[PDB]
Amino acid sequence: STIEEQAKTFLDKFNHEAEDLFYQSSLASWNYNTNITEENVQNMNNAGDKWSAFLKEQSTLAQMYPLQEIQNLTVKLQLQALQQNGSSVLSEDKSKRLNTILNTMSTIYSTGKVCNPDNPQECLLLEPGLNEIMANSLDYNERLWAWESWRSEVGKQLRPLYEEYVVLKNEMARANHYEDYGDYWRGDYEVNGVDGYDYSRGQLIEDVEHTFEEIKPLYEHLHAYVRAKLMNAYPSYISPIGCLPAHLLGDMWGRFWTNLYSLTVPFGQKPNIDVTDAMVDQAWDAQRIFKEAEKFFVSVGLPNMTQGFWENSMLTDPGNVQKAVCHPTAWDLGKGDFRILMCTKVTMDDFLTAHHEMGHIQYDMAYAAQPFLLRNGANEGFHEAVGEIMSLSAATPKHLKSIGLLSPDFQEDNETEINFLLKQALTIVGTLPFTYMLEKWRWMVFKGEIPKDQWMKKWWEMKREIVGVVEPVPHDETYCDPASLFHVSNDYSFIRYYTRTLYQFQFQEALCQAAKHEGPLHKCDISNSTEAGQKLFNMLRLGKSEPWTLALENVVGAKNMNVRPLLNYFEPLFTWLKDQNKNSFVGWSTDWSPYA
Amino acid sequence: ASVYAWNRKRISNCVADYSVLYNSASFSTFKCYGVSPTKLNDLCFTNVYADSFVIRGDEVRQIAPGQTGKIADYNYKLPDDFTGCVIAWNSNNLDSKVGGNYNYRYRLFRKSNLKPFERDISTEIYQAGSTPCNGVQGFNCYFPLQSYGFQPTNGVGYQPYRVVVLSFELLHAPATVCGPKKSTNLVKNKCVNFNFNG
Ligand SMILES: *[C@@H]1O[C@H](CO)[C@@H](O)[C@H](O)[C@H]1NC(C)=O
Ligand SMILES: *[C@@H]1O[C@H](CO)[C@@H](O)[C@H](O)[C@H]1NC(C)=O
Ligand SMILES: *[C@@H]1O[C@H](CO)[C@@H](O)[C@H](O)[C@H]1NC(C)=O
Ligand SMILES: *[C@@H]1O[C@H](CO)[C@@H](O)[C@H](O)[C@H]1NC(C)=O
Ligand SMILES: *[C@@H]1O[C@H](CO)[C@@H](O)[C@H](O)[C@H]1NC(C)=O
Ligand SMILES: *[C@@H]1O[C@H](CO)[C@@H](O)[C@H](O)[C@H]1NC(C)=O
Repeated sequence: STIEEQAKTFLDKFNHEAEDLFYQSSLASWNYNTNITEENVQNMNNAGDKWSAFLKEQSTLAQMYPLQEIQNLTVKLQLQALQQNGSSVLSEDKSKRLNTILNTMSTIYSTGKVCNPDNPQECLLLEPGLNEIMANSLDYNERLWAWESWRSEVGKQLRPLYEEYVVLKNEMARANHYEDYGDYWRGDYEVNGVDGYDYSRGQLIEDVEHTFEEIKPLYEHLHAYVRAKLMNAYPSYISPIGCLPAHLLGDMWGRFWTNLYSLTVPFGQKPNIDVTDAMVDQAWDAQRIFKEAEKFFVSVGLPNMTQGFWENSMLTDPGNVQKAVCHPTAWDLGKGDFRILMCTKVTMDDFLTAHHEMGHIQYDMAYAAQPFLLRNGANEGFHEAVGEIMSLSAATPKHLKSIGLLSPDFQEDNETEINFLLKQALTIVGTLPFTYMLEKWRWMVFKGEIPKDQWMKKWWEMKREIVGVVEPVPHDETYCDPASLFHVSNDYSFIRYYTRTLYQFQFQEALCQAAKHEGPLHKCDISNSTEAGQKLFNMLRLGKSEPWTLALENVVGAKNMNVRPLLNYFEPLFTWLKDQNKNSFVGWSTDWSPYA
Repeated sequence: ASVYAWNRKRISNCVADYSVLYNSASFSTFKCYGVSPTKLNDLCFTNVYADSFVIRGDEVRQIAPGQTGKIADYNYKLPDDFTGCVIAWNSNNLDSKVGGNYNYRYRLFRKSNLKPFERDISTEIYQAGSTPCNGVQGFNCYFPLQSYGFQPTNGVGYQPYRVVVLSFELLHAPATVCGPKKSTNLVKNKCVNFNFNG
């Protein structure tokens, strides 16, 4: 009869015939990932083609129902999600050109091998050939050679491709009623039609700048301390008044500073909280790691894992004969089937990863009651954040003592907390200026603020201004330095890490306040607290049915992303860094003072 | 049978031993509405209606008086004043295959809700919009019977569950489905209380 009833029946018809097809596609993808065989690749491709064609036909049918005559929020949200054209609005020639460009960029990035001129008999790929060199070398010219050679080859190949990519994506976005591709990416956080909880696409950039202005003093002190330590490590290259050299940050692109913990350690003589030897002595299998993680989740009040999870997951490496992707991934295959694909080793990193992926599984299980097209996180940040909070809670010394992995008489003094917090800062705080600068640069490129002939001159100027990292040698417009990273080259959003990082500490403060923890935020464990689990599960059960602002109100009591929990988490470290930086100069100069 | 075309078997002119069903550990749900399982083996009824079908794990809750859902409104409707027992058990071993078992269908759309103990096996195209469907499956016109997907690796809320609903009614005709009466050993030559055939 009415438009709303027609849409509700159509959405029921969609969810019913889309859950089974998604289950077939997901199962084929799982069979490919655990068993890399050519027939499995063919089955995955066939299932993906069927899924894409079915989604195209359902979207085409879905567009015939006008949005303004539907008053139910859930029905309107599902219809809004289905009615997106994507690349379908664009012409077939341009769509095929865009798909070809994406595939060729994927092949160039994945199969890119670069080695030194005059010795070309064998070369090293990015993973793990160049990653190990960037993370472990202490030689200035070798790191400079690797960084410049990889950016030379990858950028010179990818620069015309990126020039075509920006134009095609902007054309598709303007055909889809968006200002640019940046607006298309920012539309994920757009909330419309809810009274008081509305969020605009234009507000996201302003909120990111407002948070980053408060991020900047902590980052400046951390950068000054890292600069002083790198000056100790490399005597002449680093200047007291200038920026850090780009190739010395411990990673290929500068994404994380976690590889500088050895060089920048406050107290090297003091021990770490490594628990690997304790698990090795007691013969802890990967199954025991997942059982301990399950015990942690039942401790906080969340439901335990299904029988299908234990029966169907691959938690050990299969062998030499059977090939599998080693990356840990949580799979929500559909119809209540939740699995974890991880080649779990007896390490602390795998244990924290197991907690993170089981957090992903718990998040997936929570919104199973919701309709099929709303079975996702409220935004891209929450989905990773719920795993990151488990990673934070599991890594605490209190949890390790509780589960028996650490000695009950281990002394937790201030020095271990300072060095652990500095490592967490290098991993978490350090990625924030790089993420913000990259996303702001991409938004300005899509918006047309920066002309094509001035992309790199602005970019380094941004990097000096924001990241405090200077180029080793000037680069002209023949280089394509941003596209050397995995996310940007393969058409992925990058603001998820920034939102995840802020939401992580906001959730951590909310759960710790719920659990009545009375000390420092970093010393908080959320085990044994039913109320914290209930508060988490209230947001977890919603999925994508409700706006992310309402979900954030449900957890932390705020209608917007906040920067105060992050600063509260690193406050002891912030005071320590401020005390230690009295002799040195906080802040950097954008000039070419160290090297150019 | 499928839930849209649930089989009804009338059980009459025999002795119904209900303790065999109750003491089995193979049943996940043995919920009795309007009568208790302990006194079923003693009472006598005119006829027993056994309705049999297969539904999902999450849809077992809807086979009860007063419930709302796809199965209750469009597939199998129970009266509020229902006396009988709903027995359900997991059938992942038999009703699920690796390729997918699509032999079981359910009615997804109907113009009105079903009456109690009604079977609808019509295969007419559902009209969700003002437009005349005209027999063709196009826009706003959907097929009412949708297949079910059963895989052995599915979750417990999506695995197939076989449901048998026993309906007990008493009519003016003499009740012939009686419970087993039992018997003790016979003791002679003593003053005892005898109960021979009532
Ligand atoms: C992996 O694939 C091979 C080759 O098709 C097959 O023999 C083997 O049984 C498969 N193993 C698993 C665990 O699927
Ligand atoms: C919107 O539709 C859902 C069906 O998914 C229904 O449960 C809910 O009550 C509806 N909300 C309103 C306000 O009508
Ligand atoms: C999708 O594209 C069709 C045809 O190009 C157009 O009529 C429709 O309005 C578009 N919908 C959206 C949401 O862009
Ligand atoms: C999960 O929890 C339920 C209820 O607490 C319990 O019956 C079940 O055995 C648990 N599952 C496992 C694998 O222990
Ligand atoms: C740790 O506490 C001791 C005792 O007050 C103090 O002497 C020392 O300076 C502290 N170290 C740091 C890094 O705060
Ligand atoms: C949380 O509960 C478990 C089991 O009840 C207990 O063994 C554990 O010690 C508790 N955690 C703490 C920190 O006491």
